[PDB]
Amino acid sequence: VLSPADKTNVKAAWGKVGAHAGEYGAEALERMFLSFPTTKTYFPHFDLSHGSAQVKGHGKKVADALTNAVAHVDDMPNALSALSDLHAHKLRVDPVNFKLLSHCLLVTLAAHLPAEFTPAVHASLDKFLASVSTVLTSKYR
Amino acid sequence: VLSPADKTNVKAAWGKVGAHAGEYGAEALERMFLSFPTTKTYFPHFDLSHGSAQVKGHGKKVADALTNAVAHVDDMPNALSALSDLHAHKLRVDPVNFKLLSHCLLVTLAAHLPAEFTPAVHASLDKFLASVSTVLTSKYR
Amino acid sequence: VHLTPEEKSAVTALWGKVNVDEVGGEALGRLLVVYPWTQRFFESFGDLSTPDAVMGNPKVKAHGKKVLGAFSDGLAHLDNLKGTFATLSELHCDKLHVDPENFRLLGNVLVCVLAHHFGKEFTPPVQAAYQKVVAGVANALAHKYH
Amino acid sequence: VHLTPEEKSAVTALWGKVNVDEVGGEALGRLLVVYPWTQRFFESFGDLSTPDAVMGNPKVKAHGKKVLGAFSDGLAHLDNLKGTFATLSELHCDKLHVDPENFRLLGNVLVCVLAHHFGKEFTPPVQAAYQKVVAGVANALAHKYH
Ligand code: HEM
Ligand code: HEM
Ligand code: HEM
Ligand code: HEM
Repeated sequence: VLSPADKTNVKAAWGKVGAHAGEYGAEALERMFLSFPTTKTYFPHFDLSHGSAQVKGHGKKVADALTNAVAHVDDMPNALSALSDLHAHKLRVDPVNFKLLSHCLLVTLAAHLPAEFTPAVHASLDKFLASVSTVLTSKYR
Repeated sequence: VLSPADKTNVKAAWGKVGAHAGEYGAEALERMFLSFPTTKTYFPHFDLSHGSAQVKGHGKKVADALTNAVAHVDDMPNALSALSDLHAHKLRVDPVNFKLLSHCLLVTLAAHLPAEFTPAVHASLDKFLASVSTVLTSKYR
Repeated sequence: VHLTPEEKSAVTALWGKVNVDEVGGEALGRLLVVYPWTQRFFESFGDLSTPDAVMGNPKVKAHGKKVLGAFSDGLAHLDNLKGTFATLSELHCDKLHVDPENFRLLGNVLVCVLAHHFGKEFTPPVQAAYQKVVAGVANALAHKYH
Repeated sequence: VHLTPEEKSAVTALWGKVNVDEVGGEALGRLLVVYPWTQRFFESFGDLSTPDAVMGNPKVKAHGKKVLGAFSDGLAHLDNLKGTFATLSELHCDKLHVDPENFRLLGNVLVCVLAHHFGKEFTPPVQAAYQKVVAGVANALAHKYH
């Protein structure tokens, strides 16, 4: 459960991400594919080489969805409804992988927000990514 | 999210458990300590030898809590409120261990309910134990 | 892996009583029912829409038998699961694109099936031995991923 | 574990720039803040009630330094982490009763700290190398549990 303070922390941090959201999304993906190669089993149809348009494009989609979630943090289940349907009935990514991407997103943020990524913000962001992950896996069964 | 069918399946199965609930609780614990020895790190103050009164006693408490959860399956957060406080602020068991106990409970049920443990009931029970686990870890942060 | 001789003989003894075809079909079917996202690899298989459809699906049964047969053969080489499963590991990564988390899920469902099948004979020590084996097999199958 | 020489030199190079005392205090403090149930082992340590209290707590800093120092020494024996950490593994199991999942949590927090510290120098390939190392260390520390 996100406390008001958590929501303030997430809005502040993501605010500073602003326009780089797509670039950070792609970086997080690349970090995930290199650190946790098992995640590549879900992207056999992509060119996963560095700088690939497919990864950049996907990174931007992931980032926009997170932007949408931050904007509607009080109403995430509704805001992400179409995305939970998509992952539950179509993509069917095993839930363990959400953790892996969440960690890589956190690392990406840490590497780009030296001043913003305080212990308290780190905690709030991890909580937020866990909530997004929970919503996206809500309808799996 | 437990569907009405899931709730019917859980009430039916747990109904058949009835009076053996405590005995099954102890068996599940013993299965957990043997199969996943890392879980014993939370019980250094117990005699974990087979048949120990401490384990039997604890098994009965676990089982009664699950009985309480089945009775209030529409209102679990409230029903288990004291238990979530206890695990979050006192016991502080790492969330991964809930999975391990859930699996051993499932195995125990399978071994004792040959006729009841159909594929559909298995699915409902796994879902139910995951929901209980989610409630018990709700207030960790 | 590393089993004590009493664990090894426990695993061996119980397995001599297993109908591999039947247990295979059951374990794969229950995997697809309890964790429906695993159905992702099998849409070539027909009707998987209800529990009864999955459990009665002949392709599911056939594949279950193929999987458990390979598993069986690995019980004969508990000292070197990685060598035994290296080719299959490669295949599941490079050609089939199966997330190795699926191997862990199947291992746990298999333990539930053995428990259901054997009842009180599937004691806590026997379960412990089988947990080591299924973790070992999952490991071995994931070893050549990249 | 198994690092390619380019992974090994990546790990080594970055680590030569780490202030072990400072990074240690930070990693342990953030572990206690982001995953507060880990505070369970440290109530002898004083005030852990707010993020600022945790990060400024001298016992947390001292312990963080002790932990990362042992970690440091393990970087010198990447070829045999299990042998290097066998005694500590035993100690954490038999005497300290630390669930080895804590080692994994700390490994991930340490990676976040390195990223925060080094910024763009902590590239995806370097992170990948460090992930293998922290998983290896967690493994090594969990190896003698029973
Ligand atoms: C923070 C959690 C995540 C978010 C917000 C997210 C969001 C999205 C979005 C917005 C799409 C595009 C949907 C569309 O085309 O309309 C998508 C597609 C997809 N996602 Fe997720 N995702 C997440 C986690 C994951 C993880 C962990 C995996 C696998 C490791 C994954 C695998 C995929 C795949 C395979 C696609 C399809 C890509 C394609 O064919 O172009 N997702 N995701
Ligand atoms: C289905 C999930 C579980 C349920 C329903 C449950 C329920 C309970 C209950 C009813 C108590 C007794 C509280 C009291 O004294 O008032 C308890 C205590 C405790 N639980 Fe949990 N528990 C669960 C999972 C776990 C897991 C996974 C672990 C660790 C592997 C764990 C470790 C403990 C410990 C250490 C105690 C204290 C025992 C003592 O000192 O006597 N619990 N639990
Ligand atoms: C006990 C673990 C497993 C073993 C021993 C195993 C073994 C095998 C074997 C022997 C084959 C046939 C290979 C060939 O044709 O040359 C196979 C194929 C396959 N397996 Fe695995 N498997 C295991 C687990 C899984 C899991 C859990 C899944 C996914 C849920 C999976 C998905 C597949 C698929 C999709 C094929 C291809 C079937 C086909 O072509 O129609 N396997 N496996
Ligand atoms: C990188 C992983 C880790 C390493 C290398 C490590 C290493 C050490 C060392 C060198 C000591 C001192 C042993 C002695 O006095 O003889 C120690 C003690 C201890 N560690 Fe670990 N540790 C690690 C992770 C953890 C984690 C994650 C926790 C729990 C959150 C933990 C909890 C403890 C505790 C409670 C003590 C006892 C401190 C005392 O007596 O006051 N350690 N560890």
